[PDB]
Amino acid sequence: ISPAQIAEALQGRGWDAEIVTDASMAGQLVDVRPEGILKCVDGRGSDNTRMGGPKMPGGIYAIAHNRGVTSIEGLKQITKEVASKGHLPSVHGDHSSDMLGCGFFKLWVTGRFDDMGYPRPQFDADQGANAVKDAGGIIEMHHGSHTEKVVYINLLANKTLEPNENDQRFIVDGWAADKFGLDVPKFLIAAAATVEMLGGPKNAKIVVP
Ligand SMILES: [Zn+2]
Repeated sequence: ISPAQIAEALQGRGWDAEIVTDASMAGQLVDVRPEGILKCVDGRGSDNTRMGGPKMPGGIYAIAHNRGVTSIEGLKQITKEVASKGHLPSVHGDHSSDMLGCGFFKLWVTGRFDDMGYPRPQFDADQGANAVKDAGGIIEMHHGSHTEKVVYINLLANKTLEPNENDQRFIVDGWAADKFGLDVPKFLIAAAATVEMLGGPKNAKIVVP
């Protein structure tokens, strides 16, 4: 899927979409390091000590959700997969709703993706986090409130954008979906629906190489 195709797809959902250069984001883009956690698109600050990891809705849940994997066993299998693929697997909560502090997982466990054909997780948020941690994953915990002003869809292979709690944004590493053999158009539609359903800004900036 091309940058123009992504923008066209988002606009079809009523979004504003702009394609931007990687140079315009110089000073913000960082190379991905395998020690970093593959974590959520959430724009808030947190207790993460493993920067440089890719961003996907709900952390590793984006992979389970895209593949329709709903069992705890399937979840542990994806955790190990991610860990064997050069990234530390993670899922998260926050200090306002504990494990329901991840907007993506909450939407998923409450069935907001029902109409898009997704099956529901066969576990609750605490059970999911225990399984990921048991499979060797990292449980992140965010702090503060959501103030994301824009969504960045980064297409630069092996690069990512980091959270800025004082000038928040949602970050989606579109190229990381490819890496995991996901249905990318499907993965991006789900990321857009997540922002939409969380009442976030339907304004995307697509970063291209
Ligand atoms: Zn989240």
